[PDB]
Amino acid sequence: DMYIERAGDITWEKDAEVTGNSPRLDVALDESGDFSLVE
Amino acid sequence: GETTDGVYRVMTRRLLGSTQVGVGVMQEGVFHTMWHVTKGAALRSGEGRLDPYWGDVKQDLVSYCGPWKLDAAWDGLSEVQLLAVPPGERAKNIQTLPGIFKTKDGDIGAVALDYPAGTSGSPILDKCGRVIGLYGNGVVIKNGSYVSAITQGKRE
Ligand SMILES: N#C[C@H](Nc1ccc2c(c1)CNC2)c1cncc2ccccc12
Repeated sequence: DMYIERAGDITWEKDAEVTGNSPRLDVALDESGDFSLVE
Repeated sequence: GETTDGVYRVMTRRLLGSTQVGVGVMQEGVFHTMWHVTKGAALRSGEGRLDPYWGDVKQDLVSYCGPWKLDAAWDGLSEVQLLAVPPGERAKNIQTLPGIFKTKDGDIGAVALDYPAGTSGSPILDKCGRVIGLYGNGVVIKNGSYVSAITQGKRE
């Protein structure tokens, strides 16, 4: 049986850690909501 | 119980101890999370109960108490912030420039940050602090790392 606990406000943080890349992927979404890579 | 706006962890006591299975967004009295986090089950908030209102396995989204309220969209240009709430760890904003998930029905933003499965439901934000989507539904690339879509619902 699931429950919820609060974890903070939803705000933009100036001077936050900037990481990660921006890839361009070809994907397909099936009936079960599961993405997959297409080549 | 507590219905104040903000980010919330989704926990369960069915496994060993207290395990975090996901995250959600409380806005305008509606809890918004990813379908694979709750599987459509009713949640608990103190003594109060949260019943599912709308849901869809394909979109992978689910709202509680009312219709889906989040309606902001990534402009396809600006950097965004993942308000990642990981299991056992404090909520933390990570700025990133999303990529593109190209599909047969259209393009969708994608954040390339890797976090545990329990981080699913964490909101992705624009410079105004508006919720542009939720993290936790994507793919596993050639590098092993996870690339999540920016999943947004429809506000009726
Ligand atoms: N938990 C979970 C995720 N799996 C999943 C994601 C989407 C769907 C389902 C399962 C069922 N259908 C929709 C998942 C899997 N692997 C690594 C992840 C890293 C970050 C966040 C979610 C991840």
